[PDB]
Amino acid sequence: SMAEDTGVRVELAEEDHGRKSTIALRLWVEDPKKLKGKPKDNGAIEFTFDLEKETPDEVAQEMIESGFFHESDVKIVAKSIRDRVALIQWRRERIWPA
Repeated sequence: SMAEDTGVRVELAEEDHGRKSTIALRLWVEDPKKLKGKPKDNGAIEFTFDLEKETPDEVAQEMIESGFFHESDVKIVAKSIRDRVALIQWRRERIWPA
C-alpha cells in the first residue's frame, strides 16, 4: 500500500554508502493516538537491518517479542519499517549507480 504517516517513524541513523548489506535505523513514536498500546517513552529504538537476509515483518515481530509494542500494533510497525526500506532500495538501484 501507499506510504503513509502511520504514527511510527523509521529513519536512517547515518548515511547509506551502498557498499554493505546492512543499514543503521532508528524508530520512534510520533503519534501515540494511532496505536492501540501506548508504549513507555524511552527514546528511539536503534537497530541494524540486513537488506539481504532480513524482512520488515521479522524485525517487527522481534520488537513485539521484546515488549516494545502491543501485539495488535505489529502490522503498523512492519509497514513503517517496510516504507523506509523501500526508499533505501530504490536509491541503491535507481539513483546511486553511475
